[PDB]
Amino acid sequence: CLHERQRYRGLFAALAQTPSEEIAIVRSLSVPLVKTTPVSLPFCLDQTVADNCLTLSGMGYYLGIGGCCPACNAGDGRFAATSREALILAFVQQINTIFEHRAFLASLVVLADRHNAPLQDLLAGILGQPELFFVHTILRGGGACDPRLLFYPDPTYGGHMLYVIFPGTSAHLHYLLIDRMLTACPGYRFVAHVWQSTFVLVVRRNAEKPTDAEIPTVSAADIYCKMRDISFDGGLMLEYQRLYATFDEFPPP
Amino acid sequence: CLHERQRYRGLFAALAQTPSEEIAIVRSLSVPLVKTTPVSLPFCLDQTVADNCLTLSGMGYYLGIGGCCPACNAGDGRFAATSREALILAFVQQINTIFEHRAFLASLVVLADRHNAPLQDLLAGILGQPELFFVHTILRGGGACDPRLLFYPDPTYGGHMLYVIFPGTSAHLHYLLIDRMLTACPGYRFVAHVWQSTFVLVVRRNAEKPTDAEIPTVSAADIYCKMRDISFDGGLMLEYQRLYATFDEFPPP
Amino acid sequence: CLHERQRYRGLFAALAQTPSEEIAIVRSLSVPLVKTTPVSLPFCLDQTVADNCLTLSGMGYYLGIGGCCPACNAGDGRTSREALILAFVQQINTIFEHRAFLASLVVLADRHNAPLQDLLAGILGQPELFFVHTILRGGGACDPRLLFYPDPTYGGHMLYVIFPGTSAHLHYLLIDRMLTACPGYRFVAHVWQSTFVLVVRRNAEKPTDAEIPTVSAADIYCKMRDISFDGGLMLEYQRLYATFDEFPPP
Amino acid sequence: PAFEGLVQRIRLIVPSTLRGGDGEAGPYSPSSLPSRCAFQFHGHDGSDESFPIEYVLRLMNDWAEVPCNPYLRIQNTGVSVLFQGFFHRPHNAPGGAITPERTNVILGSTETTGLSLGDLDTIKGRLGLDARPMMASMWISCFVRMPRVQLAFRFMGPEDAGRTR
Amino acid sequence: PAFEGLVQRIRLIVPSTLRGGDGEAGPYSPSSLPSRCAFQFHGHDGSDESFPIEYVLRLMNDWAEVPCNPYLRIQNTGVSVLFQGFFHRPHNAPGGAITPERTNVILGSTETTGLSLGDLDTIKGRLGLDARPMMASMWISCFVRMPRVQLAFRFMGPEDAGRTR
Ligand SMILES: [Zn+2]
Ligand SMILES: [Zn+2]
Ligand SMILES: [Zn+2]
Repeated sequence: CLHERQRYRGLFAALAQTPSEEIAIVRSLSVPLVKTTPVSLPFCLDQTVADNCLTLSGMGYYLGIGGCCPACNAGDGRFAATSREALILAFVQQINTIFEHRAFLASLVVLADRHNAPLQDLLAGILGQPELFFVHTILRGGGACDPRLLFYPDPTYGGHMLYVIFPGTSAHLHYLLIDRMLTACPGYRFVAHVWQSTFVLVVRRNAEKPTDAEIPTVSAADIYCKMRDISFDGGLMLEYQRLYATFDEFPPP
Repeated sequence: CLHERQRYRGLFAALAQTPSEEIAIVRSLSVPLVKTTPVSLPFCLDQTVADNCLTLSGMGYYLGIGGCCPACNAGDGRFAATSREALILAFVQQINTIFEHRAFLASLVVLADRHNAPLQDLLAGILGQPELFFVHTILRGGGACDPRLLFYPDPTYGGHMLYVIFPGTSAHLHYLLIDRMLTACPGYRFVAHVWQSTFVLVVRRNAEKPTDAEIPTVSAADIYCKMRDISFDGGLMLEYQRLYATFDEFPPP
Repeated sequence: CLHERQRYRGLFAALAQTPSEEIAIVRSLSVPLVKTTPVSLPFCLDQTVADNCLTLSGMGYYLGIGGCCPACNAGDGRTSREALILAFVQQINTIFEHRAFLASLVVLADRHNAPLQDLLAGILGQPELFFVHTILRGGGACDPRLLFYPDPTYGGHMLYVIFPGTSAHLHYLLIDRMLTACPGYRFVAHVWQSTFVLVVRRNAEKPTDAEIPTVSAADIYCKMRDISFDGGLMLEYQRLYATFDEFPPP
Repeated sequence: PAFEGLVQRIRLIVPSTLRGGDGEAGPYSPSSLPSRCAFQFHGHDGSDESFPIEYVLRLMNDWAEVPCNPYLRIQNTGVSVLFQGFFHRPHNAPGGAITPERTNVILGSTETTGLSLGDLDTIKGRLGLDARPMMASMWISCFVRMPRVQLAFRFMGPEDAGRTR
Repeated sequence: PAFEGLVQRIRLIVPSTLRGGDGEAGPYSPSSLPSRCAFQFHGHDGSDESFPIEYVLRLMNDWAEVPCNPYLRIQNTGVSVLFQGFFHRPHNAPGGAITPERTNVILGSTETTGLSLGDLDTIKGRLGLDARPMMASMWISCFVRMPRVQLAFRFMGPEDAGRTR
């Protein structure tokens, strides 16, 4: 490290005489020379520091500085109503907003019919893990990259783990989006993977963190009745049947 | 390394003719040049020699010479040293000093409600191992510093381990305090650790009960009734409930 | 070995010319320059040669040539299996000579609430312990204490010789007679709770013929019931058992 | 030849949010270097702050006139992130825990990491970044969200060209 | 040229609480060094005293005019701590202070430890302490309790100026 000391001693000495220029120069060193970092699937989001977005596409699996990647800078406005409390409010208000969060309920109906199980018990079991609904709510451009959701029994401890299916050949997860996903549900692990040329984000349990201390009670029977009263789109049901049939043989990462 | 010691040999020879100056020099070398020693948690207090204090804080986990450490040099007024006899006296007279041991009993009540169990048998079982009460008495400090205490079942052994919860972002264990803790409770091991950004001291059974068996018997029914007539502060009970809920998922070190 | 050969050739030749002086010189080399050898506990007495004594103390754990240990040289007064067998048989008449043994047995009977008749029968079944007791209770000794604890693996009762004080010097004659009198028993020195101890356990199965006469346990039991023991000794044995109740046998 | 001058300069270069600056190394001269941290910074929960590691390490190497390898150590501790600066590589601490294509690093409770100036220069050379003075300086962007501390070792560059002769 | 002079000087240097010395000092010449401890000190129950190891080892090297590596050994025997001073390695453990980050050491019944002068110099250099004569001497602070004996290798310094040239 002597060559560094040689070619830097003059510069450091000249900077010592004027601390103002030194502070200015060091503060001027805020231009990332490495914006894209290579990632390798399967990839767990726990290794994603804040200010990091995930661009999984045919052009590669890579992480990007949230400040320089274009799509992150061109957000969807001030959708900063992603507080844990507001998510709890949405979880409790599911009964009157059945028309939104349609993918969740349609996936539940499709799973209940595919496995010949009761829909009320399935609703109670999925509602016991509101973190999955929170993940669904965050990822909601409501069509704008509206991720699909599959529910499969969870090995080890757990009622049902979740598979967030990203439609298309690409998936860009915003850095704020990933941060809020990791913070709102801490005890659940997120692992990105690909199956049959379809990108997926697997959500499984990692500790007892259902927050039964602050978990609101929502009636599952009322949601069941409102679901039985509303007719779902045949396209969504057929798409969920196909997605379940394709992902029925998927090794969980 | 010979001739350095020879360049000290010349000095030793010149000094040998006058032993008085030699003894003076040797006695004058009493200022430790290494005051702070880095430690890494988990750390067992058995490795703490006398005249050694433990400073766990955001600025690091470090051990300090008890004689030079500033807070140690202030000594908190010394507070003398609880003799083993006086500790036994406190264990027996606990019934009449219910306020002096309020945190202990409040933790017991909170646990009794937490496991929907009776309080009298739990009190009798916890008092059967008075070393935890001894630790409570030793680390008791006037003012806020008055440490909190949680009780958890002990695996791989027969009884109940203790969690001394220190409030705040810093914890300084005095050398006299830890030394007297280790001497008064010989059969129990003390290990410092961190959980949910909170410093904790875990006290468990060690060395297969090398403890006096002549400990006197205290009636649990009388203390149970004295608890039944005294109403505890809701704030302390709620704090103990929160601490128990947070530490219910704590890997015992 | 060229240096040694050249520097010794002259002396060896000069001695070859006079064998008498050679024998004198060789026999004159009888002054050990290394008297103390360091040992480390746990230490088994089998590695102690006949002429080696053990001075386990705070100033070190060291073995010494039986010819040089000072107290050994003052061990002028101070024998084998024979007298030990005679004493074992006459135990009924010498309760005062063996008070520590029987008093420890009574205290042990109270510690485990077991019957004294069965304890007496079991302890007399292992006469090597009585032999060790007799050996260690020398003339003007410091009566080393004796505890009895059940023996795992091999079945019976092992012995804990408790040495009082902060030091323990085992005479070479004592060690030799202990190892010869009890061939099937292993002796291991150790320290527990700042107290030096000698553990005697069963070894090599049953390499101990039964040439020992039969001693009645009922008569000894009755004579013990008739003799009143001195207060404090029972409390001392209770304390020793309570302290050594948590001792991993080495 | 001012030991405290170096600490003051480093404190100036490091942002203000990183509370610290203590010596904890005792009197040390450019010739005699200590084995204790020359500077000690710390951040609280939510300290989404940046640390100029390359600048401080190169400055430490500059001030000292004896061959050395300045080194930084990062500890998630239990309640706050802790940065320590040693003049020579410590022992019992992971050396090169920053490998290329591994800019992101996470630290749980009581966990530690670090980096030496030699490893920093080698990684800078491997990436092929501009080795000219002040054309590529490493920055540690740290987000302390308890129980974890998430670090990103990103090479940031200048915005102009300045004076170059 | 004093066979007993070295042990007498060491006895002068060692505090009084460490009752011992004048023992196990096998016949030894300044040229011919023994494999037995030149001095043997011991302390009783409850002794909380310090031992100047560096001074004693440097004095041992002083008396001998042949290359050597003075060595100290500390053994808990269950009833008293014993310090022994060998002129050459007794084939025991190198030390506990060999790891600058493990200055504290505990010894149960029959346990042993030690340190050589080479290891002392290595730790002194690693810590970067002042190498001037009598500016940094290691001290063994020993606390003798009933089961265990707890020793601490602390580098203590002078309080004034040697008054030397
Ligand atoms: Zn982006
Ligand atoms: Zn302190
Ligand atoms: Zn002897």
